[PDB]
Amino acid sequence: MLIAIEGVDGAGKRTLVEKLSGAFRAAGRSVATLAFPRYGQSVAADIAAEALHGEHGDLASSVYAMATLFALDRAGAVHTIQGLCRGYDVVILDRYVASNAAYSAARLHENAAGKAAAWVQRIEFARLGLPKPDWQVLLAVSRDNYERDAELQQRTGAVYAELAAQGWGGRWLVVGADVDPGRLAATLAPP
Amino acid sequence: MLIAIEGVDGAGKRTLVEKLSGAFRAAGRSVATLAFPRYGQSVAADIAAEALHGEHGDLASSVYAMATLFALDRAGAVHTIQGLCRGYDVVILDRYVASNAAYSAARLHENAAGKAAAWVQRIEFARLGLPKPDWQVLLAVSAELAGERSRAELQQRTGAVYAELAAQGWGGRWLVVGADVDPGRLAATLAPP
Ligand SMILES: CCC1NC2CC[C@@H](Cl)CN2C1C(=O)NCc1ccc(N2CCC(n3cc(C)c(=O)[nH]c3=O)CC2)cc1
Repeated sequence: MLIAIEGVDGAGKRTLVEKLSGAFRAAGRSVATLAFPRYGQSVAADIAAEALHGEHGDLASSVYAMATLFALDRAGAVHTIQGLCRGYDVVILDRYVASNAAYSAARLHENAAGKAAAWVQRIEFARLGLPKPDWQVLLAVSRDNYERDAELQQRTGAVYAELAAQGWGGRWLVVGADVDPGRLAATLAPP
Repeated sequence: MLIAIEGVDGAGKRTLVEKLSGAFRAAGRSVATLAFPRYGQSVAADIAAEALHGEHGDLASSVYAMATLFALDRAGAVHTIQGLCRGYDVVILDRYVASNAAYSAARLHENAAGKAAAWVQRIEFARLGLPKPDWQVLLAVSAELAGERSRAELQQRTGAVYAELAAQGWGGRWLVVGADVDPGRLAATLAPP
């Protein structure tokens, strides 16, 4: 089972990944985790992150350029994701493809029905063959240049809610910060 | 020996690569060639090509984004270049890193001493470790464009940056030649008997 944890920067996804992995292990499942972007592990991920801190000229000013770099990072991880899915009962991704749709749409002042989210679906799932997640979990809540942009994060949160409501990329579950990890594990993979 | 053929669009680099390969082979050297970008052979190059046809939203409007895609294509080709260099006496590249510096600088209305050309050198050679060429051959051509008599244009600016890159020895030794260059004499200069 492939589970993606999604939400805006500062939502607390890493903590939820840690707590959810512990709940799955308490239920007897083997778990692997993988975080995107793969900073330190791929050139595309490193350049993209650096661009959001102001490096690399005009790169960050292009929404589709940034989205393309994050997609190329994920493309280099296809074999890794497939390997983890064959070897372990549950694979939890800290951020996945929906992050690219949410931030790209929000930067362009688009909604989940706009061109950017559809472009991400086409390039990442259809063209690059990224494994489709069984669950996308939105951690809904009330430093690089995205994180400093309060309006951007607010718009991204709204796009995320729309993506979940429209079933973008697969089945979604929406949870809050107070979600109980044990019950969530039971919902995602009933005993 | 690793040789990169450089020049503006329409200069005739592919023809020069073919003629130089024949001259090296007539001189007893084995030759392999590789063209950049590797259109049709790498995801990065294919997305770049699509953006050059107007696809992918605002991707092409970022000079550094396009330069990054061409660098990522080349990064994925290091194993190939190293293999060709182990297998053949001469490896000739139809465009290489200097293309990225020239077109990036020209698009930004910069010269060879500007930020884009230094950034290309920093990322492609110093950071990604791409093989540095033994020779970069600039196929220089007339900058006159009959369509631009209304007036420099992108191609004209790129040609000027190229001339500066060659004069300053950017990335290594350069040789500047014209379309009428004799392939045998050029081969003898690049790899003396
Ligand atoms: C042969 C086709 C043409 N002949 C002429 C003659 C005159 C003009 Cl004005 C325009 N021309 C043509 C033209 O513009 N065709 C359209 C055209 C032609 C070529 C390009 N690329 C040029 C190289 C460039 N590049 C390459 C590498 C390896 C790199 O690392 N970095 C980089 O940036 C990519 C774009 C784009 C559009």
